[PDB]
Amino acid sequence: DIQMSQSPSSLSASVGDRVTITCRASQGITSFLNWYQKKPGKAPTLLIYSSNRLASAVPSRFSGSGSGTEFTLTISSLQPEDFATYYCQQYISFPLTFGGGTKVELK
Amino acid sequence: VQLVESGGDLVKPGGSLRLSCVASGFTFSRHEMHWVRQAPGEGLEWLSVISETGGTTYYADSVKGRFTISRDNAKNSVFLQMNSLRAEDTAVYFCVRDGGDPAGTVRFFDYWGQGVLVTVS
Amino acid sequence: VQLQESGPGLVKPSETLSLTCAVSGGSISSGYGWNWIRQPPGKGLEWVGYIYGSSGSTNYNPSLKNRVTISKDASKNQFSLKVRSVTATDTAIYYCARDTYPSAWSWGYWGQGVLVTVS
Amino acid sequence: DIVMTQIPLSLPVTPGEPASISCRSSQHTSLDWYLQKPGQSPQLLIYMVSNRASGVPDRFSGSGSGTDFTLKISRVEAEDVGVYYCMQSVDFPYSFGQGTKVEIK
Amino acid sequence: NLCPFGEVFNATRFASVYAWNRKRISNCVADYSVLYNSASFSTFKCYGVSPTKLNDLTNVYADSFVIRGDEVRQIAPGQTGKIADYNYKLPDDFTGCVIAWNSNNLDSKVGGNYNYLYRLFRKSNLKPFERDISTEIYQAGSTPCNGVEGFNCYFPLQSYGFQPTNGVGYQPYRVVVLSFELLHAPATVCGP
Amino acid sequence: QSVLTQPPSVSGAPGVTISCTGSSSNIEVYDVHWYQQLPGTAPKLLIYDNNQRPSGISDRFSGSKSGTSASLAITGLQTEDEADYYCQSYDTSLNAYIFGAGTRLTV
Amino acid sequence: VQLQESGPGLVKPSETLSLTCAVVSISSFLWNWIRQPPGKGLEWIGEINGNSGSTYYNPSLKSRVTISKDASKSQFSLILGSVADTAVYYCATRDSGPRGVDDYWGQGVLVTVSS
Ligand SMILES: *[C@@H]1O[C@H](CO)[C@@H](O)[C@H](O)[C@H]1NC(C)=O
Repeated sequence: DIQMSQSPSSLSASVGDRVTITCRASQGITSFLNWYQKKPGKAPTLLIYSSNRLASAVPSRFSGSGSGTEFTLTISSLQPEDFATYYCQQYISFPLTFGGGTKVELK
Repeated sequence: VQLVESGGDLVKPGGSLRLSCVASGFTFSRHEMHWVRQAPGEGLEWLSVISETGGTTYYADSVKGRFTISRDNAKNSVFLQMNSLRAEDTAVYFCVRDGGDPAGTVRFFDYWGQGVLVTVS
Repeated sequence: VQLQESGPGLVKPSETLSLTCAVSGGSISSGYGWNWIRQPPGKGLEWVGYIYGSSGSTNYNPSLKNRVTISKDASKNQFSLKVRSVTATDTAIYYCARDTYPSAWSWGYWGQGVLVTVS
Repeated sequence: DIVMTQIPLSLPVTPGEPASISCRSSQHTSLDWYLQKPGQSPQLLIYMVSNRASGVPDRFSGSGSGTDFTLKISRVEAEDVGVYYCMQSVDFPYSFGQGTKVEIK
Repeated sequence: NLCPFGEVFNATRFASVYAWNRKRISNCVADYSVLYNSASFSTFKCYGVSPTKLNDLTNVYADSFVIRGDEVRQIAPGQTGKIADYNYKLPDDFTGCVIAWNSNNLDSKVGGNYNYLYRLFRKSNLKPFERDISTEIYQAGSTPCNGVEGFNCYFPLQSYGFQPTNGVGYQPYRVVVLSFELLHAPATVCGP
Repeated sequence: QSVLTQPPSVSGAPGVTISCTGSSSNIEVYDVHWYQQLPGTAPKLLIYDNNQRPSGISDRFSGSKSGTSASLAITGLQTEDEADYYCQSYDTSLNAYIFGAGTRLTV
Repeated sequence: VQLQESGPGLVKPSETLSLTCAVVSISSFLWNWIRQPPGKGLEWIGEINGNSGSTYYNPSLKSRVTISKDASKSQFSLILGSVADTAVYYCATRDSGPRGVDDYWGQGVLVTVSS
């Protein structure tokens, strides 16, 4: 199937900057990608769906974009409750294939 | 909305085990309820799917033939009857609720389960 | 098997022509799909109707608008064709038929035919 | 003729809770369900006893056999405002419903 | 001396459920445990005949129609629904098997794939093994409609509209129904 | 599109290829069936299910339907095959049985 | 494709009621007129056939009502006489087909009579 491959491995900077995260692909998934948010020790949570639309009760800090093969999640204004790992997920074709996980950490 | 797993144990390779994720907080017969796993030190990996009536399923390549996903819409629970448990099936097993109409161009995972740990040794 | 037509061959326009294909050797109440196919004397064949043997549900050609109707008289083992409000272009050679095998897409087992013209 | 009546004349529904509109007639069957958002033409959302129209969301669901039919609003989000009608087309005198104004809380 | 199973199980494009193919298979020596040993089919269940011991014991037909995924419950003896009442009803004494596999990478395209249809409304239920290809307008109860449609008169067919990313219950499963029928006749198809 | 199309007439000597090409709605989904009609007689089932000959037939007649185009080979014709040759598929657009235009064989 | 309607706007308490509905062919669909008084439900007043085969009317209002339509002018009209009144007027249909049910209706225009 389509192997989703995130970049980079990890990210860390000062709290309040504009951090970025991408999820490249191999075969075409025409703007479907979901982003999930997983904190260590609990269940993961849905962040945004269809690569643009935000989910229920997610605050307006995080925003996504992307089209075709190259996708991008924009951590716009970093709140201190967001140092976690993020998983990207495509659904144009079975079997569903998640990303490798990008770990963001507070400085 | 709440999803409570069960069936945590330790596995000698080859035994028979069955999980049960009881779902609550929503009408159950209108979503596809399924399973995503995560080995420790490894990223997440999709496992199975089952339809809104228990009519059909689709497994991944690694787990095809060994596992069996099921559901009973009166008992509001989804299962995973597992067989031929190899050494690499030591992970946490989440039960997930795709949110979206079954007929839509939108597939997304709304509410996860907490995930029960099953060790294969 | 055997299938023999009947009916008058000359009509005035805007009337109903009746053609009964009397069959023999096999009962009409079956899973077989019975047929009418007409042919204008110059151009060539064109399908006009269809009827399933057991239930009797009828399926027509939608180029003909609503004119045709097919009834199967089971006591005498024959089926009819009544195209109503005919014109000068519905003047053809009519062939009743039966499909090759059950629920096929074609047919052997024809009849001799009639030639109904309309003055 | 054939006349019907909805059982609630108007309905208060808090956001999130499910709703239910019933309909009880006099005598695959044609019965419709419309929506009049205020100031526009009606719009079809349940075209026979249990079917769905072209651009309807997945929330609505028609149901019911016999005479008592039901259009169940599953999750009343804060835009389903208006009235709901029953069209019986089993005879020549087509008759709409009485209407049921839904109320947000 | 073999069968054309490379044209039934591997056609490029199947037909709709309301107008289903049927290819009479004769003059064969057939190996039915070729597909049964493959096991790439989500459904393979032989009713009446003994499955996988049927490579030993007149003719067989081969239907071909692609339905949505949760509609494979109807392709069985004694079912009701929008397939086993109005599109394709199996008889009560069926002898054969239904083979269905999730053909999602083939039969669906981005946007809709409005080629495959079904028959939502029909005046009565099918006698077993009977097609209906008519497209006359279906009146519901009273008003006659001369080829026109509106209220109380509907177009009988309705598309599936296969999106590539629907749920697993709404996806094109290519169903092939083999009907084994022995008659008082010399056989032309048996197992080796 | 949505119509079968034969050549007008074919001919030869003892010692003929009739092709019925169809569109995307006619065939590649369904089956071509050849009929032969003697002049002033009822037509005869010649080829059904693209190559299967009925009970009682010659052997120089064979159908070969590959893709969206079929063919009827008559190699080394006899002088008693001078007749008409039609092709029957089923259409989905207009949703009726489609007969071909028509062709005839002349020695 | 949308349906637009037009009428006079003002009418005497003993005049006649007449308005049109400019529109796809007339011969395709069976066509229909419904109305809505203020503070009351919708009311079906009558329906015509597409090939001008027949007309059906609401039997309470079937005293001085007339629905006529053209075959080339893409026209569709109502003629109610001796004017329940003082309402808004809709012309409507229900499309069908492979891609679901469309059900195009019109915007509406209010005709104010004495009741
Ligand atoms: C169908 O295609 C598959 C894939 O090429 C092949 O393995 C199989 O032998 C073919 N025939 C049948 C009868 O499945």
